[PDB]
Amino acid sequence: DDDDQVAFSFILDNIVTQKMMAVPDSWPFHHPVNKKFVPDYYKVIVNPMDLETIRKNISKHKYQSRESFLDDVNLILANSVKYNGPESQYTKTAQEIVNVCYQTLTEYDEHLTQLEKDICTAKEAALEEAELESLDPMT
Ligand SMILES: CN(C)C(=O)c1cccc(-c2cn(C)c(=O)c3[nH]ccc23)c1
Ligand SMILES: [Ca+2]
Repeated sequence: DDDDQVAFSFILDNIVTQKMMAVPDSWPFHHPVNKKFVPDYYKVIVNPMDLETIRKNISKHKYQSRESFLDDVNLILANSVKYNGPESQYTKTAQEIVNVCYQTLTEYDEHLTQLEKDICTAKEAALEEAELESLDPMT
């Protein structure tokens, strides 16, 4: 909710919508799998992920780092490797989603490096204030 977290999330959301979702034939990854359409999916995938869920997470500011966002991006790929196989066209398409994620992030490397540091400085200051305000039981 701070300016820096809002700017960080703004970059992640644009990478998802403008770049990752534009990969050709990426539609299997745009939304959660519906068991009515893929009956055995959740018998095999125990940690499902998709781009819409990532966008809901970005909206809630779940990610304060590239690494945490990229953990969920990578889950999409890993799940396709498990469910479809490493050589499936599903998995080739997932791989391209991940590649264009990494490539687009690199175009923002300096600014995202700074934003991650500034988010973490502000979180730490706010944590230390909240700890001190509780510890004195006066107010
Ligand atoms: C809401 N929609 C569009 C679906 O539930 C839907 C429909 C048709 C296919 C898929 C599908 C998705 N993903 C991620 C796969 O790895 C996969 N492997 C075989 C089919 C699929 C999902
Ligand atoms: Ca107090």
